[PDB]
Amino acid sequence: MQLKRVAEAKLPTPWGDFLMVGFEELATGHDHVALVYGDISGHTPVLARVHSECLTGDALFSLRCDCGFQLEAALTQIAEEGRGILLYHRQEGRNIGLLNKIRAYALQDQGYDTVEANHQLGFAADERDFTLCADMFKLLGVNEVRLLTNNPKKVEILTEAGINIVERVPLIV
Amino acid sequence: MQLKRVAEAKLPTPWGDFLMVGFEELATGHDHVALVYGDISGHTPVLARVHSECLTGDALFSLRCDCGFQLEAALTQIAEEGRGILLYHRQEGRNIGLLNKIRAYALQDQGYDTVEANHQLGFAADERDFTLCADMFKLLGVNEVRLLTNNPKKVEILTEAGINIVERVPLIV
Ligand SMILES: [Zn+2]
Ligand SMILES: [Zn+2]
Repeated sequence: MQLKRVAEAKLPTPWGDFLMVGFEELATGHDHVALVYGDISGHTPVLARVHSECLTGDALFSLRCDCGFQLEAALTQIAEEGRGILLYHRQEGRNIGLLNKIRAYALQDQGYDTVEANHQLGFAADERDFTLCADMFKLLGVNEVRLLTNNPKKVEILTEAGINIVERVPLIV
Repeated sequence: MQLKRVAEAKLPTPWGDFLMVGFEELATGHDHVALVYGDISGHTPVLARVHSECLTGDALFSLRCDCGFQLEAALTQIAEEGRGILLYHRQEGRNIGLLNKIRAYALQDQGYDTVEANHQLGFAADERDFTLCADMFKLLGVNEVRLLTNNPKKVEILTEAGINIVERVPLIV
């Protein structure tokens, strides 16, 4: 357990009110957030999206990735379902950080691909720790998860990270 | 000088390409970003917007503030001008942090106003350090600034922080 649940408040959006729950990394004070729509109590598996933060795509209208597009799509789909969770996993640039992400982007501007750029900068293709997501689900009292994603490989990755995924729900985009 | 300029890369948006410049706080490694549109060289004052980060408004579609609305409006206006800068000042919740911002929001959900909530949590109404913005402008070779804002008080605040503002340009919203 790398996190603690510290506060919650209302987050009104165009799709309705989500309960915003803030989590804190015990060792660093770094934050993560979960947006909970409706009543997620009960034994029924809970619909959920794991969204890793991308400042450029999520906030700065970047056209070089689909993160912002996916964020809106997931929130919309969860609200439509009427019950669900979106985890905002704050590990920018597959966990290499924003500044290194800009360095990687500069190399990509020169013809390098994301894997090549990261390698030249001294990082693996993906350095994210998804067990932080398992922590958030556990702290929210969630067991079985219906994971929103169009990539079966992501189901494998998250299951390995300790998330009990019982179904893959295509992300409507 | 609290910052150093460390990397830059292209940020394509619906309004055209911005040059994204990443800055690093020398003492913490924390990042800030500047989005530069067009050619800002020359003696002419440069149009600029200082936008303090708001995760909820900028990325999570929050309806409880206008930050996301203002972010889009400023980027649009700068691109229309053809030359300009948007500083993305990363001091969430007037510099009290996201987790404390959620705590403040919880008190606001109970009837407290932002100033009362912050005070109860042990913070002033606004703890931001805008000299970080002056640092970014200096590192970008910018002297005179035409500040995008509808609040004359903000011009006073930023001028006190060391930014040479020669004109206030209403933010078209
Ligand atoms: Zn992205
Ligand atoms: Zn805001």
